[PDB]
This record gives sequence, C-alpha cells and structure tokens, in this order.
Amino acid sequence: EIITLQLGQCGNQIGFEFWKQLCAEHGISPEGIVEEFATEGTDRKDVFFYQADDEHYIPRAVLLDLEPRVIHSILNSPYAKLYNPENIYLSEHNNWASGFSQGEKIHEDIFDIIDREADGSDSLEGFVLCHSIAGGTGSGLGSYLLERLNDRYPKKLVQTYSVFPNQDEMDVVVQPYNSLLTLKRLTQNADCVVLDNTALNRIATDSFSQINQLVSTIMSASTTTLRYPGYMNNDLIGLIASLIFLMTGYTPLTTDQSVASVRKTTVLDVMRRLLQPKNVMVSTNHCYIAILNIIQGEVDPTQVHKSLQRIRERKLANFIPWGPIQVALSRKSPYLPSAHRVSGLMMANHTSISSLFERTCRQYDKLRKREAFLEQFRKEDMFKDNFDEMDTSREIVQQLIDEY
Amino acid sequence: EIITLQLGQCGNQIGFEFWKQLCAEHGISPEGIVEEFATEGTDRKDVFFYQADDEHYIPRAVLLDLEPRVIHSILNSPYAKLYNPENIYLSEHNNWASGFSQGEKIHEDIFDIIDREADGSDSLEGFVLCHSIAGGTGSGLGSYLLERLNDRYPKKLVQTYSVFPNQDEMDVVVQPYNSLLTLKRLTQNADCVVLDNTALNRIATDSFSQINQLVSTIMSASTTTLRYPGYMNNDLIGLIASLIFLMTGYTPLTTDQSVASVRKTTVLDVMRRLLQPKNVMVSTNHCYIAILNIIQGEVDPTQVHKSLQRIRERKLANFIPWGPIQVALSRKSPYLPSAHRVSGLMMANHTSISSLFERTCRQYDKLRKREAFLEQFRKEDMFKDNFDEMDTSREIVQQLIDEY
Amino acid sequence: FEATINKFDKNFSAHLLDLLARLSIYSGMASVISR
Amino acid sequence: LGQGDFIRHLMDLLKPELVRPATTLYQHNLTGILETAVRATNAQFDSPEILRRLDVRLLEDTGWDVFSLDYHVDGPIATVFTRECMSHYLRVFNFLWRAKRMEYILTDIR
Repeated sequence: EIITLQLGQCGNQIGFEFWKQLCAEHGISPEGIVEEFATEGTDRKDVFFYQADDEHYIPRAVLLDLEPRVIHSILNSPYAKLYNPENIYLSEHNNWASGFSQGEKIHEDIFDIIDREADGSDSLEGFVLCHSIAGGTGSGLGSYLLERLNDRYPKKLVQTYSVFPNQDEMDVVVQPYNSLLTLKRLTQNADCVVLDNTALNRIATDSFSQINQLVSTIMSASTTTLRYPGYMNNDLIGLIASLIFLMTGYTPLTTDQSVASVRKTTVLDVMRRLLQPKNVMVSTNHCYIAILNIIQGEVDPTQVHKSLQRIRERKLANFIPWGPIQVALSRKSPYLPSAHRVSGLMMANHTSISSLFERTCRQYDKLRKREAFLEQFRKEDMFKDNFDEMDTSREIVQQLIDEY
Repeated sequence: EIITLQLGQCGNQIGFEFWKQLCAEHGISPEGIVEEFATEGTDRKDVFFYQADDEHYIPRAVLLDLEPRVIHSILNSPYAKLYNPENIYLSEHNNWASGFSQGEKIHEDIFDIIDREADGSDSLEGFVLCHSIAGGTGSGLGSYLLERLNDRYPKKLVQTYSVFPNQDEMDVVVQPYNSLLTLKRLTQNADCVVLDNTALNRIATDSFSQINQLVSTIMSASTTTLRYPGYMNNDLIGLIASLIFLMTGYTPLTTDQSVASVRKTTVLDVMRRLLQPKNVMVSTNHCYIAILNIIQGEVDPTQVHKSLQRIRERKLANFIPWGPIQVALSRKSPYLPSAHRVSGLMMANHTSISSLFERTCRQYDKLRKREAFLEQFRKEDMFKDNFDEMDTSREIVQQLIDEY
Repeated sequence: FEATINKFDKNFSAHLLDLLARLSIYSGMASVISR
Repeated sequence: LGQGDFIRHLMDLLKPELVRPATTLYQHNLTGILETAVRATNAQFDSPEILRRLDVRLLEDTGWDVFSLDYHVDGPIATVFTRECMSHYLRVFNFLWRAKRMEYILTDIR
C-alpha cells in the first residue's frame, strides 16, 4: 500500500490526472463503481485504492492547498464524487517562508488525516509526494510535511515527483529561494523523480492537461509492476535498492492521432530509444549511475539478452569507473487498447543532473549578493531574525554537488 | 424496566426527541399504534414502554416543568397523543433556591405519579434523569427530586444526562450557583453522563432540534443492548459495574446528507475514532479510568481482538498506574436503514473531566467574593438565614476534585 | 477485615499468575491471553 | 514460487518466527500465518479444491532451514506425481527459497 501527498496547484492537478489514469487502467468507474466486464478482475487494487462497503473504491489520496479554486474545480468534475471529502483539506482563507509557517500552524489536522489513512492499511510501504518546488504553496508545505513525516514515521519510504521551474523561460520571480530550500529538505529527508517544464514541453512539442497527462503516464508506468504482481520486483523497496536523484523517459509518448504509424516495435529498439538524451524528459565526462527499463507487452528474454549484448558492445553508454543495468518486465492492463506491440519506460540516475543545481545555485548566488525580494521573508518568524537557514541550505547543496 | 424524569425546557425537549428516536427504532406509531410489519417483532418493549389494553404503548415518562409553554407545544405535535396525560404535570402559575422551594411545595403529587408508575413494573432497575444544571427549573427541581428519591428508594439506580452550561460563550448569569449546587447533589446522591453545549455544538458544526437529536442518539445507543437482549451486558447494573462521572462519543454522527461517502468502516477504525478528544462530545498527566465501546452491526470477535491488540501496542491511551477496557457488541434494530456497515459508541471515565469543576469553582469563587446576585436567593426560605449550603457544596466539590 | 482483604489479594493474584502461565504454553488457546 | 505476489507477503510474516531456533517451532502455529497470507494476497480468488491441499511441512538449526510447503496429493491424480515428483519439487523448493531470502535481505540492506 501507499499514500499520495499532493500540494499546490501543480500537485493537485498531477493527482487529478494520475487518478484518472489509474481508474482508466483498473476499470474503476468515475463514481467509484466497478464495471461489469471488470467484475472478475485479477489486478491488485489495494495498492492505490481501498474498497468501501458500498462496493465503491476510494483513493489513498489527500488534497492540500493554500487556495480553494483548484480543488473546487476538481469537485465540479465528473470524478468529483470519487475522492474522500474527509481527507480533502482547504485553507479557510507565493512564498516558502509563509508556506512553512502555515505548515507549523496546521500540523494537527493534516497529521490527523494522515494517521487515519495510515491505520487503514496493513502493509503500507512508503509515501508518494507530488508538488512543484518553485511556487510558495508546494515548496514550503512539502518541506514542512517531509520534515515532520521523516520525524514521525522513521520506517516508511518517501518518494516524490518534484517539478522544477523552467529556466530558458525566465515563472516564480522568487524561485531560487524556494527551489534551494526544497532541495535542502529533499536531500536531508527524502528517500528518493526530478521533473522540469522546459524539457517536458520540449518533448511534448517535438495545455497543462497534456503535460500532466504525460507525467501521470510516467508515474503509472513506474508503479505498474507493483500494481500488477509478477515474479521479480514485487515491491517499491526492490525498485529503490536497484538504483540508489533520478530522471525518466517513456518511449510510446504518442498522441491519440499519431497511431497511424504502427511501427514494428521490438524490445531492442525501445530499450535503445530510452537511452538518448532527447527522450530524457528533463533538460567533466559525466556518466551514469544506474539504469532501469520496465517493459510492457509481449517480451522474449532472448530478445532482451540480445539487445543488452548489442548495446554493451556498441558502448552507447558510459558508466562509473569505480563500480560495476536492469531490465524488468511487466504485463499491460487487460483493458486499455494495446496500440503498442511492446512499450518501454526508463528511470536512471546520471551524474549530469548535477548541472541543474549548479544553475539554481548560480541563480541564487546571483541574488543573495544584492538582497532581492527578502522583504516578505523577513515577515515570517522563521526568517524574522536572520537567514542562516539559507546559508546552511546553500552549503548543503554545494556539498551534494561536490559529492556528485 | 426504567423511568425517565425530565425537567426544565432542556429536559422536556430531550425527552421529546429521545422518545421520537425510541418509537422510530421499535416501530411504534406516533399515536401509539404498532405497524403491521412490526407485528411479529422480537425486540423487547417493556424496558421503555408498557402496552395498553387498546394495544397502544405508553412511555414510562413523566413531564415536569415550571412553565407551560414547552409542554403545551409538545402536546400540539403529532406525537402528542402518545404520552400519558395523567403523568404529565404543569405548574399552575430562573433560580435554584426557588426551584428547590417549589419542590418542597409540590412533593405530594410528583411522588404520587412516580409511585403509580413504579408499581406497574415488576423488575424496575433504576432511574433516568434528563435536565440542565444552569437554568432555575432543571437545577433546583432535579436537586429536590434526587434527594427525596435517594431517600425514598434506596435500592434503585439513578442515571442522569446532565447538560452543562457553555463557558466559551459567556446563558444563565447565575449559572455558577445552580451548577455548583446541582453538582453537590449529584455527588451526594447520584449513582451515575456529563453533557456540554460548547463541545456538542462544536462537533455539530465541524437548532436545538439537531443538538438534542444527537443527544437522544447517544442515549438510545447507550441503552441499545438493554433494549435488545443478547448474551453479555444484559442489565444496566452490568454497565455501571464495568465502569465505576462520564463522557461520551459516537462515531457515525453523520448528517442525512453526508451518506454519500460510504466509507468502508471496519470495527478497528471505529473503535480507534472513539478514542480521540475530538469525538469526546464534552469540552497533570491526566489519564483514563474506564472505557466501554458498544458496537452495532456485523462484528467478528477476531477483528475486535486484533484492534485491541494493535491499539494496546500503539499505546494511544493512558491508564492509571495503580489499577489494571471493554468492548461489547449489540444488534441494530431491524427497521432503521443500516447506512453504516458497523457503528460505535464509547462511554468512558477520564480524570480530565475534573477541569470542568475547576472552571465552575473558579467561576463561583469569582462571584462569592463580591456577593453578586444573592438578593433573590435570600428571598427563599432555604437561603433566608445564611448560605452555609453554598459553603458545604463548594467544599464537597473541592473534595471531589482532590480525590480525582 | 482490614487485614484479610490484603490476604485475598496475595492469594487470588497468585492463582491468576498460574492461569496465565499454563495458558501460554500451547501451539484459540493462545488468544486468551489477549483477552 | 510462480505466484510472486503471495510469496512476498509470506516472507514478511514468517520473519518474526523463523529467526528463533527450531526447537521452539511447532507446526500448529504457522498454519494460521499461511492461511492469513492466502487471504490477503491475490491467491484468495482461487479454486477451493486446490487450496485444500496446500499446507506446510517441517523438515527434520534455524527456522529458515526447516520450513517448506508440501501440497500433498492423493487419489487418481497421484499416479502422475508418484511420490517422486513430490521428492523432487521439495529438492527444488529449497533452492528457490534460499535465492528468495538472499534477495529480500539485499533489498533490506539497500
């Protein structure tokens, strides 16, 4: 089992479309009813859903937000009735310090909800977090929740889908501070999926609805095998151990109109495609640390071995000199059309990601020398006296970059 | 069998809606007729009702009041004909002393009614009292009746649903005196359910009709197993022995509009919910003395054992260091819809209740030093000479607080 | 009276620690301790 | 071990038990644990007949050296297995049990 903590407008939407994808996959009706064709289903549902006496299924989700508008719109959707009104929380009434201050203020009810959800699962495995690191809501609230959660639950995993601000595009003027602080908290508490609007929209090209549909696709494909038990990799901890910051790529990212080219898609061509920097959805002979490829559809392990052999000989990849990939196979949901003969998802750890922080650090250093937009931060208690928090966070990020 | 003594406007209403709930549960028509579908009923009716030669059922209730208006309205309700006009009593023509003086004045007819009702039951078990401790009517009249009843019937139980004045809201300006005196009498004569408007309305939020509907729900759920015989806990004395001041909480306190979220409701989640201070309907490492959980609906004792084990290990509760809970199961009435898969009611004795009196004492001490609003009290005979009654009551309450 | 109540405590609590002892050595009969 | 989903939960519940030495181990306790796993995992949606034969046996140290499933079969179907396939499956089941705890150890360290 698992819980999802989605914050800010970004996280709220991310959750909306993630649950849309899930209910589509598992044959869950918008109202929580189960379709007749899926009555005898074999798919495991406990992982993301828990059924109710009324036979309906409820997501293990909690909605958090500093503002009402987004969730109010969500509850006007056809999927509104599905969620649990008890879990959803809205502030009665764009800065990280303010977000953390509110988090300190509203500890009690949030952790009440979290405890209630936790006690309903026998074998909870970890946590899932969806949020954006730039905006005031996501950054600060995620920081506070991560801190108090790692404190509260020292034996549960914490996984996040953190969305990083666009850089080529000059959105949050105060983004460097929030990003740097959120990164501090991620290193200091997060167990383990980086995301950026820049490269994501780049691949989308070459509305937020479609972008986050792709993101939800990534999340669902990541959790597929856990959802669909097989032989190997039957747990999230198995995933994490096989890799341990990450980046992702998915081959069949094709529009509903781009099915006309039914290209004979082997496993070799897919696994190859997952390697190119173009497909890496995120934007010094930098090299890899780990690679995992989850493959959906018919697959012959002989083909997998041949592809691995050929790629190894062709040396299209580079590895650490000081240490000695993985190809897991799953089964598609029996419901969604198998427009793709075989499909592939890749999650990897690669040193080049360091550059991200070097940019943000460069951004942050490009402001701290002139004290820009610190007036609001001084208002909050945390930065009321000084900003030693900022210095510690910057040095922590520098240490991480040095370690990479 | 049992008798109900309800005083003051609060008690009068409390009784109205309590009997509404009872007749709803047992399939008793508003006029006292029995519905066709309930002709072969197995539910025990003698406990709260006695049938009549006309086949109608009459409650074992007596109406008392210093003023006519409330009961006059009651007799204009569709449920008017149900009650016994003989038992109902109305004064022909807001202070505790006046109430007790009238009680001394109208001893004869009240005890006539009580004796008549008592002699109609073979196995009367105890008494039930519903009243408010602040207003003049309830406080004084309940005091007088409790005194003369404990004197008259030294072998019957005396149970009360005492409503305590709101404190965050500054209603009876002379509330401290009435509350303190009623508490004196409760300690000195009452066998055994505290109630406050503050926390009650707090939970209602998060008219008197709905508040007292909830209160009647609490009372009925408390008396369920007695009404519905089973294996264990087949008597009120069994209840009292298993606990012995109390506080209460009920899990499925859901509006008629809040059934949309049909949450899969185990026994574990319910019994857990009954523990939180939020659900305790009332407002030094204070700890518990006793806990009882009555569960309605399908229940597997294996689930109960597992829930008890897990809660014990999680140590969510605290107990007295000097002494070594209870989970009883009942059956729902076969008539009211079972919108809840399994439901839970909790009655507990906890030391924190002491604080209540500390407030009222603080209130009373905050007045006795300046002799506020004593003019009316001096009028009555009881406080005509002195107020030693007040001093004795205050010292008794102080002794009780020290004992806690 | 004041001196015999404490005797029953030492007498009754001794038999109960015997009941909980034998009810533990078993392979239900193990869920009784949780009761 | 071709199920995977069921053996995962079954290795999480036998962990507190098998760590003790074999002398304190008695078969009548483990059956309640096995029955719990078959109820929680996806193996509950299964033919009741074949679930009647699946039980535990105690080989004759530590609890991770004497535990193994049996799946006894008697009757007409016993002419296909003939007491030798059941003496070969158990010879295999050890190698698949070891290579399964040597992995859940290495995902715990990770």
